[PDB]
Amino acid sequence: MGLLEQRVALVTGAGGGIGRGVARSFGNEGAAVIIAEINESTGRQVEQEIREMGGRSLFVKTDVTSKASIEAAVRSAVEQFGSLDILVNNAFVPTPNVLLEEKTDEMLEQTLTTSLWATWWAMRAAFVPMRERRWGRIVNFYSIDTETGAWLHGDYNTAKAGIVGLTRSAASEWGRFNITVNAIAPTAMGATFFELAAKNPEFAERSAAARPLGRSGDPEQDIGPAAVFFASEMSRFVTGETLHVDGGLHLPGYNSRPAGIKPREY
Amino acid sequence: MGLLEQRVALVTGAGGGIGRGVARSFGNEGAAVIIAEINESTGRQVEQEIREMGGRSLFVKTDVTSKASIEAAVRSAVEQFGSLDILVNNAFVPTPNVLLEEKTDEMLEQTLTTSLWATWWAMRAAFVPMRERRWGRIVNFYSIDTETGAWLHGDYNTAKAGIVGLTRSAASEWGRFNITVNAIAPTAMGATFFELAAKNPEFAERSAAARPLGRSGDPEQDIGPAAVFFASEMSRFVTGETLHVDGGLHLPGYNSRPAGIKPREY
Amino acid sequence: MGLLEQRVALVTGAGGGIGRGVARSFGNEGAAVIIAEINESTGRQVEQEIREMGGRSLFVKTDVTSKASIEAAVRSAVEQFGSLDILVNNAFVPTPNVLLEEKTDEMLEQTLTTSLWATWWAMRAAFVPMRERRWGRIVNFYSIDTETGAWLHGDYNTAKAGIVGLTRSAASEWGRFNITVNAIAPTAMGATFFELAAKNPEFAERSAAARPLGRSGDPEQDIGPAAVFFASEMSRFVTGETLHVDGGLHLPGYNSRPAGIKPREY
Amino acid sequence: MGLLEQRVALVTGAGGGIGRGVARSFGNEGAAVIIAEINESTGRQVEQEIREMGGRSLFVKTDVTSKASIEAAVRSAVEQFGSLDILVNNAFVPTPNVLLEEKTDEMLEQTLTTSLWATWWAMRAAFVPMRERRWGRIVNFYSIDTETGAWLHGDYNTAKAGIVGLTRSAASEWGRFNITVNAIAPTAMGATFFELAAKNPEFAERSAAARPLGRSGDPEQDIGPAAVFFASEMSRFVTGETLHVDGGLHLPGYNSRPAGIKPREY
Ligand SMILES: NC(=O)c1ccc[n+]([C@@H]2O[C@H](COP(=O)([O-])OP(=O)(O)OC[C@H]3O[C@@H](n4cnc5c(N)ncnc54)[C@H](O)[C@@H]3O)[C@@H](O)[C@H]2O)c1
Ligand SMILES: NC(=O)c1ccc[n+]([C@@H]2O[C@H](COP(=O)([O-])OP(=O)(O)OC[C@H]3O[C@@H](n4cnc5c(N)ncnc54)[C@H](O)[C@@H]3O)[C@@H](O)[C@H]2O)c1
Ligand SMILES: NC(=O)c1ccc[n+]([C@@H]2O[C@H](COP(=O)([O-])OP(=O)(O)OC[C@H]3O[C@@H](n4cnc5c(N)ncnc54)[C@H](O)[C@@H]3O)[C@@H](O)[C@H]2O)c1
Ligand SMILES: NC(=O)c1ccc[n+]([C@@H]2O[C@H](COP(=O)([O-])OP(=O)(O)OC[C@H]3O[C@@H](n4cnc5c(N)ncnc54)[C@H](O)[C@@H]3O)[C@@H](O)[C@H]2O)c1
Ligand SMILES: [Cl-]
Ligand SMILES: [Cl-]
Ligand SMILES: [Cl-]
Ligand SMILES: [Cl-]
Repeated sequence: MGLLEQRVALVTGAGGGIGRGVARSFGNEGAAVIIAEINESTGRQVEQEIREMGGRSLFVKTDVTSKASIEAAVRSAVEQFGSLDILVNNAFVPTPNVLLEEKTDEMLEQTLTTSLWATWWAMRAAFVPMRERRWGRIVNFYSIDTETGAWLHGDYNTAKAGIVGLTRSAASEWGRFNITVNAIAPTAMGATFFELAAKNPEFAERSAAARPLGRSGDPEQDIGPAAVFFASEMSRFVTGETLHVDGGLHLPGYNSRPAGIKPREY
Repeated sequence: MGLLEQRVALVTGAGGGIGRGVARSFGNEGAAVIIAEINESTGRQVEQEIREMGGRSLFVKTDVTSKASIEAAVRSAVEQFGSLDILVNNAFVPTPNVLLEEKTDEMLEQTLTTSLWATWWAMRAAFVPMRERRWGRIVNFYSIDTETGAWLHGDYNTAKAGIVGLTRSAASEWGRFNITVNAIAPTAMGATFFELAAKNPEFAERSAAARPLGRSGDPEQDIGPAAVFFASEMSRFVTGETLHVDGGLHLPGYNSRPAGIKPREY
Repeated sequence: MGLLEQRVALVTGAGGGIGRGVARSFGNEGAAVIIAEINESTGRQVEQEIREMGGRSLFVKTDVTSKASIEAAVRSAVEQFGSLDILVNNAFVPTPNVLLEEKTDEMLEQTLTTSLWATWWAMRAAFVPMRERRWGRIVNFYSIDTETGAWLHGDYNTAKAGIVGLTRSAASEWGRFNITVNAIAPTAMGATFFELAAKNPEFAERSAAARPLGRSGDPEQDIGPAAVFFASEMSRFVTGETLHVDGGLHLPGYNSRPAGIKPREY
Repeated sequence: MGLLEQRVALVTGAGGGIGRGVARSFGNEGAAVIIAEINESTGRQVEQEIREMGGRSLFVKTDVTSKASIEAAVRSAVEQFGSLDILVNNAFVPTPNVLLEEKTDEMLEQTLTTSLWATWWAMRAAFVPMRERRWGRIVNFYSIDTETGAWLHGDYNTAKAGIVGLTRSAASEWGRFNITVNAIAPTAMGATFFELAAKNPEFAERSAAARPLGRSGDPEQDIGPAAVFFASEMSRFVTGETLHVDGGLHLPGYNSRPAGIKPREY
């Protein structure tokens, strides 16, 4: 049997990258998948892809910077498929890669909204049907950058670290309802990867060689199954955890100092 | 020879609790201490305490929810004493201790403002004189609650987790200017401690027994010297770290489930 | 399809407890399971249980305190079933629960042998067939006690912490052969649990209530699937990780100070 | 007033490298320093340097692979200076830098003896006078390699990870006597550094540039003061902690794959 049969999942930002890989992976395991995506073109594409592969899916245009929009997508999951068993908080909006003192307050506010507030709003909305059914899986996304303090990502590192604190808090409190809450730090060939690869011909080589498994991540084949684990009965005794799904990159780390910045100015 | 001679420090929320203990410890090590405190009465009391003990201090009324007020306090430090070598981000405002699904968006916004934004604004303001002088020490405060996901503190846990991500980011980037950035997770007999002790006669004894060193922390004698370490040349090769200053409490943890909550409702 | 079809697993100490639960889980996912167990009676029992459920299994008497016995068990897996794709280092022997200064050198030697050396020897023996096929999954077991410094377990805590260092080293180096290496910190109802439950009639209910999910772990249903994840293609991009499979216990921790010990003696 | 006045410290392997830097730092803070070192020439050199600088010192020929030799040095500290308040377990013996599958059992046994057993024996011997006086500081040394799984160091990574488990165990239990136990992960220009620098002309510059503070560590000026912190009243409320003293290297990590090893062979 598929690992997610008779379950309903909502994946934010599922039109592309890791969210698309997770949504397709979920569809192949029997889940009804809500594609909660702001891009109507790519959201409907993934909806149709899951259906063509024999799965159940529904695109709901969703802007995770709006609490009302998130609540409406959660209501659609429950109304159209009968439950919302699985929540994946994946959507991401980049800010310019600039040094910390060059980041603006507007960048930090935008990143807090699209990462942290989006996760807060979706978790609290999904909590209601999960609590009623005494079964839930919440899969949040953070980043290895929160642990390395990666250069140029100061606002992102701050918001995604906040997501870890929220993950642990909900895991602690909501386990009494058989709702588990965990966070994945993935790396994969998503939109950022292809942007970096287009600008630097040696980027992909160095990125693959940077990690113990010596290769870059595929969203569906490499990240998908880890989300399935955390969305299924297989992780029924796991809550409050962080897991790196990154080819082992978390072991060596990576030095992200930009080329034009001297290591020592004192 | 005091460990902070000829250095200037700004401590937010230094009118009481841990901030007061840190400020007094800094004064005894020869630093000029700006008491960046919103409560005029307690802020002036600590300024005078440091002076009466032979140190240098200046109370500067500061509201860390206002970027302009923080920036004005940083200018006051440089104008009055010639530099701002050391920044301690300590100020705290509580929200109601309620279950995560009962926290309001307003509570999370307030906690993000008083903890995370306050730290962000003060770090970037203090960065300007620190960069120019190629010497800086930033000491942020987070909490063991971010690691246990402590019940009833979901907003606090989220914001203080963000502080850790911000600490690592600035440590990574600003080391090129000999600015170090570290975070302390303290426990001590502050305002929260005495409130809890007043409602529960056995609280203080159980709190001391909960940890390996078997006693409760004194702000000035137990937290103060850890702050002095991270504000001095002793920590000149330490950056991006988290240190628990808690009698060892981080080892056993603590179970924070409220008495009236059934551990299993499924 | 079963998640481990056409794969061969060797589980040390699989005659009882978590090892038995993992071996039965593996058999139900299509793996041929070598029961590498020192107790012939329980080892054969588990072999026969897996066969009666429609799986493939072979009991091989193995003493993990002997390098030659481990090497022979690895040869038995390859000779009988054609490969050795999955290694689970689970076997355990207790030492007396005594204060750290009362542990003997002999106790530390014994625990280093049964935990650390057993894992070292088995990993290096299994490496040969895994490298040959460029596919391997190694699952090591450590303990939350290594992170809390649990009282009375000082030798165990030391050896199991060593396991984490060895896990990360092999993950770092052997990823180039598509061998992944991860460690689980489980809690479940094994031999120790039932010993404690027999000596204390309220132990089970207190142990279940100590964690966010509010229930004790079943070896097969709660730990089994986490081992399956780390033994399968689902974890193909995960290596060098530690995962707590414990109902969330790692969040609150637990205070293990014995009842008769005064918390403060100074 | 020195931070270690009227205290007595025993530093293993204090004839050179970090041990020598810590011993000299301790002497300048007023401690009587026992140089527990196997090299008579360098041990006596460091003894004379501390005495020439106005400090108190005694070289005791000590081989940390021998429990009796460790016990004799502890007895000499108590007899000759009246106490043994501070223990620093620093000694190190290298094994060949070879791939994990090429390490021998003899190498793991040797590293377990010189790192782990030496620490176990010295901790339990120093415990006796520390407990009697209800005051103790134990400073153990582990390594960032335990966290990155650094290539070619598999035996060292395993033993030093064990040190962390032992550190947490003793912190948990021995705090009741006001004995704290902490572990530092340092990097500095010790014997290994100068060997690497001599074999590669660009090693030192690249090693300095690999970390946020952009410079390599000096044993006395950079590591010494962190050991003083953990050996003094300043850390009286800190126990069971790990602290990186490495210029921030723990943030980016480092990729230790050897030049001639393929990142991917599958
Ligand atoms: N790709 C990596 O290597 C990597 C590394 C670390 C962390 N992550 C994290 O994994 C998750 C996915 O990363 P990715 O690389 O696949 O991203 P991506 O850029 O490839 O896709 C992001 C998706 O989110 C959609 N989206 C943007 N704004 C939205 C909004 N308001 N509302 C709803 N949807 C919106 C986008 O249209 C897009 O489909 C993110 O949380 C990311 O931070 C990824
Ligand atoms: N005391 C503990 O056990 C403990 C535990 C974990 C974390 N912490 C953290 O340590 C730090 C201090 O804790 P505490 O218990 O001593 O707090 P406290 O409540 O005793 O003191 C807080 C100080 O902050 C001042 N303040 C409040 N709002 C302010 C504002 N806008 N602007 C300027 N000043 C303001 C207050 O007037 C007060 O003087 C906090 O960051 C706290 O989160 C403390
Ligand atoms: N059960 C828990 O809560 C828990 C908690 C933390 C860690 N662990 C770890 O999980 C693993 C299993 O724990 P468990 O509680 O199921 O143990 P258990 O005591 O129930 O089973 C141990 C098995 O190991 C076998 N064995 C003993 N010595 C052996 C030897 N030389 N050679 C081969 N087999 C031998 C035993 O005969 C037995 O079948 C262990 O590594 C343990 O340290 C368990
Ligand atoms: N230097 C670094 O960058 C670094 C990095 C990570 C960890 N460490 C750790 O810090 C500590 C010191 O490192 P280092 O580079 O200064 O080492 P080092 O090689 O420079 O000095 C080692 C000292 O130990 C002495 N010694 C060797 N065997 C001994 C024995 N049986 N008994 C007593 N003394 C003995 C040596 O004679 C020497 O004086 C070690 O524990 C090391 O693992 C250092
Ligand atoms: Cl990748
Ligand atoms: Cl306290
Ligand atoms: Cl359990
Ligand atoms: Cl260095």
